[PDB]
Amino acid sequence: MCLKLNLLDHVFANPFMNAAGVLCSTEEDLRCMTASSSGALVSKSCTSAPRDGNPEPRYMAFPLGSINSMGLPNLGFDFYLKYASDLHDYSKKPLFLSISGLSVEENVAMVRRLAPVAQEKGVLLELNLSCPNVPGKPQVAYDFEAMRTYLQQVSLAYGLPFGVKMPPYFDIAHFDTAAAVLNEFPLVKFVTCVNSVGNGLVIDAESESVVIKPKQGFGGLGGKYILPTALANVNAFYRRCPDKLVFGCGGVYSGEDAFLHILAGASMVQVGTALQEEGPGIFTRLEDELLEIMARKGYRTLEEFRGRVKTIE
Amino acid sequence: MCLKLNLLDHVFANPFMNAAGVLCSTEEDLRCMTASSSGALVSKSCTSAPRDGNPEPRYMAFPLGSINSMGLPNLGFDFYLKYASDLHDYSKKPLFLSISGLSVEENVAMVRRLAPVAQEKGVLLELNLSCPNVPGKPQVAYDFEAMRTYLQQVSLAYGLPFGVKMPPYFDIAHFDTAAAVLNEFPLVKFVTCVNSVGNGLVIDAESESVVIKPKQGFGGLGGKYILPTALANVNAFYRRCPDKLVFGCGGVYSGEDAFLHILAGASMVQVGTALQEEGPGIFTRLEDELLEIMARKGYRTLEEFRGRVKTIE
Ligand SMILES: Cc1cc2nc3c(=O)[nH]c(=O)nc-3n(C[C@H](O)[C@H](O)[C@H](O)COP(=O)(O)O)c2cc1C
Ligand SMILES: Cc1cc2nc3c(=O)[nH]c(=O)nc-3n(C[C@H](O)[C@H](O)[C@H](O)COP(=O)(O)O)c2cc1C
Ligand SMILES: COCOc1ccc2ccc(CCc3c(C(=O)O)[nH]c(=O)[nH]c3=O)cc2c1
Ligand SMILES: COCOc1ccc2ccc(CCc3c(C(=O)O)[nH]c(=O)[nH]c3=O)cc2c1
Repeated sequence: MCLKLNLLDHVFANPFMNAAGVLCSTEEDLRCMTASSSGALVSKSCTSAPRDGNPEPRYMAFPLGSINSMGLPNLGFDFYLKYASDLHDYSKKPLFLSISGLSVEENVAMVRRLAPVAQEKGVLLELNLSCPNVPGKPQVAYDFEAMRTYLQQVSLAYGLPFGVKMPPYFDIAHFDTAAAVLNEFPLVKFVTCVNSVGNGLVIDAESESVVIKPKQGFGGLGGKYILPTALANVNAFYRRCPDKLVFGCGGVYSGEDAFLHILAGASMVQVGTALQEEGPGIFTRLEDELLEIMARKGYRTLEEFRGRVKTIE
Repeated sequence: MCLKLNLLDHVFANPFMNAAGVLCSTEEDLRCMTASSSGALVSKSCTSAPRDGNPEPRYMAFPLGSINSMGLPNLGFDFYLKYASDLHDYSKKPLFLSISGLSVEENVAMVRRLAPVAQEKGVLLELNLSCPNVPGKPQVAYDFEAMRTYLQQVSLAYGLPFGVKMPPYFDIAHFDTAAAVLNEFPLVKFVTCVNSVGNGLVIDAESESVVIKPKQGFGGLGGKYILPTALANVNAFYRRCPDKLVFGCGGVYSGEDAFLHILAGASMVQVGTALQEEGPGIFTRLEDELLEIMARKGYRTLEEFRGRVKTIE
């Protein structure tokens, strides 16, 4: 009875990892994520130069989830690269590194220099496609030319296995169009569904005011709010992309939540809001809880039920 | 103190109404809503010809909301017109008739016939833009060129003030694009944000099965999952649409949920999932609660705080 996985030519103690941006920005966060019992970790999405991100308050959590416009605060690509190559203990867990450049050019520059470290050290690229593109156009994944463009360019630049990180979609034509694009590109070996549910609005009834400062209080949503949306996307992409791995992310608080992800077709399972709110000690609970469920049903390995969600007659 | 208002040359006792879909398909349903305390009511979206809809189960509710792929079951537009025409008691409350034909032609056919009654009776048109096409192309609203056609054509054929049911958007550029489309049309006197959050997927851990039968489990989401998304859209369209009313829909379970909708700029506030789950008694509760919040804060009229959410700094 176990949680172990082998994929992307790496061995994982379990399927649990943090979500990009959560408890991963600093050498402290990273070391801590490593000391945790997560199966893997991923580094805060990075740009070429260091960033301050947006004004505070910019994250707020609630019984039902969280809202954010961090604005991509991060220590700059050089820091995350030195971490991959010099600092991270790969004997503990695989490292993923997440890049979120503000243009296609910026993203090519980084992967060119990552590629040698990716080859030698084994760190794995999660390209963040829910990244802003020219103001007045939709974020990259909502713009299927920009996405085709970004992936040709990065593929050529990097020439190695890597995954992408997708925003949620809500039409079938959007699921159909998005997977066909990703299918064109044989080096995209995993797909992470999903990023935050874009541009929600949280209002406080007592103060009659928005709760985050940037973007008139408009921001990305996660947590309990988004689980169904996250499970739909995972299962949609798992069905449409059989030569690729889907990584599940969206409202995981419990073993059960992760079990549903895995049932939908998830291979790795990421925690954002819940992790942010509960702390790295969440990972041992999640493991135990999933394992208790597997036991109740006599499941002995993840593969016994991944993607095995049933439909109705 | 009371929550009376005047919109679109009609008086409402309060700002509450069902959402299209809920408690409004049969003549029983409509007599029921008319006998409720709702300020108004809206008919199940209809097509030219009666529809059986999708295989059951096609709707499910859980503590955090609901999922549906009804597939547009309705008695057919001839029945709803007769109800508008000979049966509804206008002394009791305003009626709204919702319309969701499969083609722009199907919609042009219904509205021409609806205009003489709208003039004669005062019934209000809510065109549903979450309708087919196709498959192979996104719903009308997620497709800004079709939306402009549909509006052109209906605007030409109806020629009276009418309103529009909008799916949720998740990106600023879409909010901008969407709004500029609806602003083209001086006849679109009101917007209803939002319709269900498209294509979520609820899975049941015990049976390891999806919960609605249509579309391999995939269907629209309502309830407590969708409130901030509904509030992002009410607010977003209130700012961009200064000559239109905004109607709020999504995640209303309480006076506080309605209050938040009004703050974002809502004039009418709609209830679907809660109404489905609690019954029309909900309107007296919701009234009391909102009225209590108002009394506590020192507000006398809806106009005092509509659209008045505070941003930070
Ligand atoms: C504070 C915060 C920062 C985030 N930063 C990133 C990021 O830098 N790159 C990225 O791809 N996703 C980022 N995300 C998205 C999360 O990784 C995840 O997709 C989303 O929050 C849903 O996860 P959850 O619902 O389990 O919280 C961030 C989310 C939060 C709340
Ligand atoms: C069972 C059901 C049927 C619905 N039918 C329609 C419909 O015919 N036309 C429409 O515009 N919206 C329809 N809706 C959408 C609702 O009117 C509303 O936009 C959505 O459910 C969010 O509101 P809620 O959170 O109060 O449930 C339906 C929703 C449900 C749950
Ligand atoms: C070019 O101007 C930069 O300003 C912004 C504004 C909003 C942003 C939202 C998300 C992000 C990037 C990555 C990210 C973030 C984040 O760092 O804000 N938050 C998320 O919930 N998901 C994410 O993928 C950058 C932004 C930059
Ligand atoms: C052309 O084939 C018709 O089959 C479908 C399939 C999915 C549909 C989804 C929504 C709807 C329409 C109206 C509607 C419905 C509904 O009747 O399913 N449910 C909602 O939550 N919101 C709605 O606006 C019709 C569908 C018809």
